[PDB]
Amino acid sequence: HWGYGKHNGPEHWHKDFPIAKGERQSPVDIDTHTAKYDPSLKPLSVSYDQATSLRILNNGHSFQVTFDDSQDKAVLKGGPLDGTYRLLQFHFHWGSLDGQGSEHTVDKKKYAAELHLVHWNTKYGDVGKAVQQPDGLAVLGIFLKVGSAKPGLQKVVDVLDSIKTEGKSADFTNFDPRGLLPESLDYWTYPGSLTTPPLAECVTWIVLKEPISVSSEQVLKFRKLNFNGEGEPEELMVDNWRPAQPLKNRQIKASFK
Ligand SMILES: COc1cc2c3c(ccc2cc1OS(N)(=O)=O)[C@@H]1CC[C@H](OS(N)(=O)=O)[C@@]1(C)C=C3
Ligand SMILES: [Zn+2]
Repeated sequence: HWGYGKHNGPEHWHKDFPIAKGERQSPVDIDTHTAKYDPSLKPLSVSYDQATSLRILNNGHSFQVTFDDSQDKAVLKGGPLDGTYRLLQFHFHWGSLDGQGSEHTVDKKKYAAELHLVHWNTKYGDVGKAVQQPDGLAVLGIFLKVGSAKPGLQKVVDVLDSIKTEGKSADFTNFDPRGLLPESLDYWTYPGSLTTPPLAECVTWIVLKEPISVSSEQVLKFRKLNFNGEGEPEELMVDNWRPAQPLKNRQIKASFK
């Protein structure tokens, strides 16, 4: 089964998922001098005041917080998007050292981690249908740098002991994802893919320019999770990021100058 190890990592994924070598794979390096400012792009509209978090889960490749997506409660609109996209989950990618961990890079700069807020287009009725469409998902990507602590992340950090190994989950209610956003919503956007199998080419990526800062003690606790299930040889969950893929026929747009 796929993973991030030497014998099952990203360089192997194309054997089971041949779309790994496709034309709109993610992540990419964002070349800030080649991205084009597009005045047609609109501000993002993030409406998370009514979000209902449900559960937090170690899925063996990351940890994720899931939300109730049965109604328009936490939605993303505007920017490059047509229509309304509902928040389903968020999860992170991070490194073994502070100089790596993000999936997207900016002028080849890697950040310590990257937060993905995954949303699906309500036109398609359920997330399984949306993954089959070129405009089915919108993922908001936020970089993490190491510095001052982020108070709104601490509730996540404190529960990670209870989901240390693959398949563990816990109730995780009343978590407000607004505490994870930077002050600015300036963004880059391009058409891309999921960065894990099945690598489907269904994602409008919206990558925020401004990182959030987290403390070294906060990111340390990510690195103590396990890829393995309980009672198996311990392997720390680190470096669960896919390296940058070829941009090919694509243009990255910026909402700012
Ligand atoms: C990082 O992993 C991501 C996985 C995503 C998935 C899905 C949607 C978004 C995902 C986003 C993921 O994050 S990431 N790194 O590209 O932003 C699936 C849609 C239907 C599918 O279910 S099925 N029956 O094929 O087992 C889902 C729920 C499975 C994975
Ligand atoms: Zn992700």
